Amino acid sequence: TVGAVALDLDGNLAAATSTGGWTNKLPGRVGDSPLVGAGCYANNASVAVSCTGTGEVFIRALAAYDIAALMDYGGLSLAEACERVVMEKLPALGGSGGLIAIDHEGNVALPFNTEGMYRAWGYAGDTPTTGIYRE
Amino acid sequence: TVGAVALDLDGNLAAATSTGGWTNKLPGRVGDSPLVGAGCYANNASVAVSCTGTGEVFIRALAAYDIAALMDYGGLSLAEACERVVMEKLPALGGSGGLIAIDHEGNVALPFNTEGMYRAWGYAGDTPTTGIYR
Amino acid sequence: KAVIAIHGGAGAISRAQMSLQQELRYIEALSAIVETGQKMLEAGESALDVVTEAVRLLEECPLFNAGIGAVFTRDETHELDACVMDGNTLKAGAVAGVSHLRNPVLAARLVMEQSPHVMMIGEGAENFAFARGMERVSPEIFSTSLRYEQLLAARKE
Amino acid sequence: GKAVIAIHGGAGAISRAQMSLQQELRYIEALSAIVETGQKMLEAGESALDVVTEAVRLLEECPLFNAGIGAVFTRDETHELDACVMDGNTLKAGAVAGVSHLRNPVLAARLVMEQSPHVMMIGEGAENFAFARGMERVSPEIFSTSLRYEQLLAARKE
Ligand SMILES: [Ca+2]
Ligand SMILES: [Ca+2]
Ligand SMILES: [Cl-]
Ligand SMILES: [Cl-]
Ligand SMILES: [Cl-]
Ligand SMILES: [Cl-]
Ligand code: NA
Ligand code: NA
Repeated sequence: TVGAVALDLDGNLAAATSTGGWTNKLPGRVGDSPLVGAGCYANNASVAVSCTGTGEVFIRALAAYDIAALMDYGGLSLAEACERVVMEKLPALGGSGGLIAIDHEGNVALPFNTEGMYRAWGYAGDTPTTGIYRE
Repeated sequence: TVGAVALDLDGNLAAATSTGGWTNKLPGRVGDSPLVGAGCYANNASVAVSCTGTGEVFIRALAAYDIAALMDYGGLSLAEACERVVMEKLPALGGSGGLIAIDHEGNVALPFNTEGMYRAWGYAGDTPTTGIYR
Repeated sequence: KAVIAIHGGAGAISRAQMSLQQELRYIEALSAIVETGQKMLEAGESALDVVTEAVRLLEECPLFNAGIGAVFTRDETHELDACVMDGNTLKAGAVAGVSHLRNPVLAARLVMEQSPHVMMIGEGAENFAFARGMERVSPEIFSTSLRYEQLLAARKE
Repeated sequence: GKAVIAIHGGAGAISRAQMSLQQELRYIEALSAIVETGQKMLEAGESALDVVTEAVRLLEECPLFNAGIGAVFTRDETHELDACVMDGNTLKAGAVAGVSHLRNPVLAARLVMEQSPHVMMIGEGAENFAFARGMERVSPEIFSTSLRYEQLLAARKE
């Protein structure tokens, strides 16, 4: 699974996700990646999110939309919503993985509960940051 | 599209949805019915929901989960959440249809913004009600 | 307070285009299925068993666009989709794009209970269901004159 | 606020002990090149939708990442690819699942969003739709890599 989120100079948010699934996958199995609100969500009023992980738990917990709803309805910051979903709710259901998120104010978060997540981010005009392991 | 929601005597919620799609559908099109949080959702902490309508707008608005989130995070009543989703948000996205919902307290709602919705409801130990039109 | 609700679809249902006998057949079908669920809930059956059985009955009923009585695609085929979710465990099962399974809601529950997965599509979903002992049906078992005539009307407009 | 991009190439069990620096630098170089492409597009006033589409297309093209070229193998030694894109301005979205004959699933997902009334297409129906909109059929072998084939053989032995 791979993905991208962005906030443009016009204040628009977008998200995209793509995957080949899992080694040795049961043919016809669908994970969170192609499912709106599970592995991919964007709304100018809140956040853009792309997820990666074990799949089934991100569907059951509607992980990408849940970030948006915690912020929009719950009043949580992006940091608070990311902690709640990735570090508390997903593990409670036996889920592992992470996500990338940008809110309408340009805050960026790359939470993961796994040993690693291949990732990078950068503000327009600035030097990018890359990561594989935990900080 | 068809569906059912229930709250049992043990306090458990459940939802199910099933469809043949739309007459003259483009082969391979998927609507909200098989998508968790779009056409079908249940959580003992909030609500059980099954949706029916034009499909795409229920996916884009995650209609079934949005009811749950408006209640759980927004503090909306089931009636307030149903009014917001079915009468305001879905029509704003160009959508039409309805849903059935039961909350963890046993409140039941069958909102729809269409001319009709084939529907029924009943409490355990009481008489059922059916409906077609508004 | 145990309770069931069911639906058989929202849309442009108008008194002007309906007959009283048609309305009575819908009312009888909805009443019979909601009463089945009420009596299951009264007997202490689970919400999951109740919503599964109510949807199975709406599938079997040719008046409703699910299972028997499914609408036709552009290609004169049937493509069926279903989902079930258990609010106690937050487990869910779903199938999309299946043509050779009589009861899609039972195939959805099979994904939930007899696999680690949530969603299966197309021939892979069908092959999984068959491996788990669900029967393969002829794709024409869902076909009805009423729904075929609706496809011809859609082609005229 | 300021324009910004983030990308990922998957979360999982990644350990220093199991990895080499040569492998690590290949991933860092790939992530850096892709995020810099997106940063430059944002700086030039390109849309968030075009930026995430291009970043995911590049992650698909890159055989290091499990999407497009470099996809994992199914139990049946096939590739089944899925993708989604969403526009936060219109709340439109497009998605494909179970596609085997489209080089860039994220571009097929964007075709569903932009050139149909629909959100999600699967399998043969998704491919036939894409071919009608001018996308080319590819051999499913174009995604296949020795690294992912060896991972399948090891998962079977396990
Ligand atoms: Ca009474
Ligand atoms: Ca049982
Ligand atoms: Cl390190
Ligand atoms: Cl009525
Ligand atoms: Cl009469
Ligand atoms: Cl080919
Ligand atoms: Na039926
Ligand atoms: Na790739």
